[PDB]
Amino acid sequence: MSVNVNRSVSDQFYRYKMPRLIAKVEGKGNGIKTVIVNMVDVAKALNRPPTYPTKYFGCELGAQTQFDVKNDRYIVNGSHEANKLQDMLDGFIKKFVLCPECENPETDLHVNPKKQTIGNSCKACGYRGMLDTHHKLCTFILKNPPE
Amino acid sequence: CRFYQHKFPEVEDVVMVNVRSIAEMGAYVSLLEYNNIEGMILLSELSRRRIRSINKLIRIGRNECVVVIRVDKEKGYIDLSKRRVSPEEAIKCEDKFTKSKTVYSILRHVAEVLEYTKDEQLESLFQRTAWVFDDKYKRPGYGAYDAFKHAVSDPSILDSLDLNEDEREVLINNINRRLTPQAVKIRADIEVACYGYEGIDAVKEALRAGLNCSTETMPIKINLIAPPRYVMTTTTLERTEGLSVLNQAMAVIKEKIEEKRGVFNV
Amino acid sequence: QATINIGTIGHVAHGKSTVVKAISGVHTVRFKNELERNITIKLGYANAKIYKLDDPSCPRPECYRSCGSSTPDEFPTDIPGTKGNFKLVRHVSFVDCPGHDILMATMLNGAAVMDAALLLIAGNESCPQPQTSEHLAAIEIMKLKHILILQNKIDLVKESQAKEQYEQILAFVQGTVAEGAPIIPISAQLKYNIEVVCEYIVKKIPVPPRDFTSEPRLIVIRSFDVNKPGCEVDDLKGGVAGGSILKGVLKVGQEIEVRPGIVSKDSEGKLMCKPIFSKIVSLFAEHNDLQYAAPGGLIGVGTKIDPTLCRADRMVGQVLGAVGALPEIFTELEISYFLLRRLLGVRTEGDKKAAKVQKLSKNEVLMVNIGSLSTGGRVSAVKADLGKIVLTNPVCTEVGEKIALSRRVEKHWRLIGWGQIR
RNA sequence: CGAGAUGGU
RNA sequence: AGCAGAGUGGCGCAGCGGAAGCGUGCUGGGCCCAUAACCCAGAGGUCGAUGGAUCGAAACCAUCCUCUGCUACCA
Repeated sequence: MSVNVNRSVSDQFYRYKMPRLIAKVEGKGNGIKTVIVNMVDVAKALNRPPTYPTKYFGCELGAQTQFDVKNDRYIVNGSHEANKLQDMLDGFIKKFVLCPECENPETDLHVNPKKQTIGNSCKACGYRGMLDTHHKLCTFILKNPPE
Repeated sequence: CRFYQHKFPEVEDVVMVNVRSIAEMGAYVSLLEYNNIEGMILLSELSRRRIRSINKLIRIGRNECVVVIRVDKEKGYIDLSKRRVSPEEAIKCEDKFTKSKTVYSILRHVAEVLEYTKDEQLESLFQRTAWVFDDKYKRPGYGAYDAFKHAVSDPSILDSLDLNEDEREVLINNINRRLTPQAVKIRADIEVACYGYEGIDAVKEALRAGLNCSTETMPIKINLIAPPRYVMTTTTLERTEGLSVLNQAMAVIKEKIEEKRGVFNV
Repeated sequence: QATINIGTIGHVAHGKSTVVKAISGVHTVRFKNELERNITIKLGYANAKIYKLDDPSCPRPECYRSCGSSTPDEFPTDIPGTKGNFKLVRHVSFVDCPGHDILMATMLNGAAVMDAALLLIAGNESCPQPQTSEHLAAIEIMKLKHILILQNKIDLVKESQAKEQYEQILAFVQGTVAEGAPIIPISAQLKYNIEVVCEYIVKKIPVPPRDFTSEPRLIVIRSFDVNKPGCEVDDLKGGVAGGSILKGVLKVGQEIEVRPGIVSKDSEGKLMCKPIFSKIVSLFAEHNDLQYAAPGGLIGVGTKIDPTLCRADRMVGQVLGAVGALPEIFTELEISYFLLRRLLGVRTEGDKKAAKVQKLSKNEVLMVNIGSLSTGGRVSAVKADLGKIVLTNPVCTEVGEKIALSRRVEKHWRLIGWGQIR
């Protein structure tokens, strides 16, 4: 299987396409993990560091997240099988990088970590601005600027 | 058998060992560079901080690096420690052990001559040649492995003493079967692309002028990553000596086209 | 060598591989460690023969059946004759012209090295297809009237939509070219009717005049094959130029030159640029080596140059001749010009900025083409019909009769018109 | 002064 | 074509010239009233062809084979 990057658009010819995201449920009750297997390839296909899309699930779900250089596992704590992610797999696009003028997420970020500001720019119609101040992930991005 | 000059280890230096059992006060161990003699590591000497399980610091049959903290010569008692050992000293211990295991693998096989009835022949073959080849160098830090490497390039080392033909050939083979890939260790990188409209005639000097006064038979080896990235091998010399030929070759490669109306970055 | 050379010309999404194989037996390609797309996007070639039996048909190299291989489920077949002995009509080879307007300079060069055009048509976009003017108006301005049309990808298209295509084209050409080019239909999947293309390249196309004894002229476009293996890493074969001889007999060991050549290093500008010249080392055509050559045919010419010039097509659109030849070399240009009556390149159901071209200004860089070359042109002085410019690389011609002009009217240059030297 | 969360019948 | 990896003993990461190598996954047992954390033990075994030193060859060294990786070309 393969998919469009976002399912709010039903078009077969939509500009954005990527591999599936698949995960393992591991352990037993009071200590369950969900580990995301494709995360480095999905982060490469979306042109972002793999910390940002992993951190967004913990911000929405109300859950802990882990990262590890010794084992390369990316983890969201608790059981999040099937619909518990797959109803909202669009979200890292749908709550950040859709343009309000047109539904075309051909979109870039630049971080000014010395001055508490994240700049945003979409190629599709020239839409520019910043990320939202009520939204969760802004406090993580300013402490973790892009490569 | 023993691998070294002396009957017992000296205090405050590192030995290679193998673990045999674990008890209430410590682990019991056999030293490998000596003839399997007994010593022990106390449980207080394993770590600077709290131990979650002992089985993941030590288990039976694994090889290990430790210092000798005390010795009594008369009773044959040796105390060992692991809290002391830095990772550079563990690498140094593996080099001493590898240089010793290779020499011993020669002498143990060379001993399979005459009657070979007892370990007396092993101790007699260890004495004289192999012992006088490194007793002189204990302080500089060499072993008989270096004397064997000298005996490979010139057998006059062996001719200086009473000798056997296995002791000549097995000694040489346990270096040469590993040393014979004396492979290429320098190549040049050149950015040249040629202006010359006579090139198919003229560049056949730049391909061949790289060293003076050779035989007419002397080869060189030439390579290419892509057409604007020219590469050459410096007469198969090692990286300890070929640095002059490297600097000369790249100068000659540019000279034999700048002589011929070309111009390039120096 | 050859008697005539034919340019296969078209637009995006029309295909290439099946029809270029059908007319020649040769797959047009460029080597890359990557998948083959719908088009060969940049100028290429396909070597060929044209032959018959005693009765009109185009056989395979085994003469008894026309049996196909382009579709997995069927074996479309006919008998040209009972294993009859084949007869060659004439020696021919194909110029595989660019598949996209992005390469329009290289397309005008491809249209100049051909003696005649094949123009290719397909059902994949709406009826009034615009390249039917864009190529043929320039081809008439470079005086090459010899044209044919070939309807390729129509395997699932009805006869009324195939009509509506050629009829809206027949209405559209009224301001840009004469209608007098024959149309041949085929199948792209089944190889149906393809031997009528072979018959029409005998029926429509003449052999053109050239001088066999006047001073040598050659056009070059291609870096021909030189390969990595060798016991000497530099200059084992020397660089080979792919081109077509315009004028004069040619021979091995002759000194030949390229007119625009190169700008000399340590020059402060356009001064000290010079031709480049050498003895011809070898010749290639029709899968044979040669010692001698003639005007009017595609050929490979061997030279002493570094193969680092040949690992890519650096040699696109160059004019060559005998060492020390007369024809004037231009590094700056005096121009007079005229612009197209519509903006052109693509079309749909109604107007998309198709109005007349806005006038030129001095604060801009043109792409400008002469003979079978190309260069970038920067303005010294201009008016809406006339100007004076300086060139980022030199160019040459035997007479200043024509130029073709392209402007940065959007992100990449489009053709906007033509002109002459003053 | 090592680490010591949680609760269908 | 330049340089590098792989060729399971258990998914997956590929140690070092000693017959699993360690962090991890799977399966079972202990501890607790019980679940997680923690602790311990298991898994039928020449790892592509042809030569050579060895107590020994996936892992010391030649010569062939094939696909990837980065460069980037016999096509």
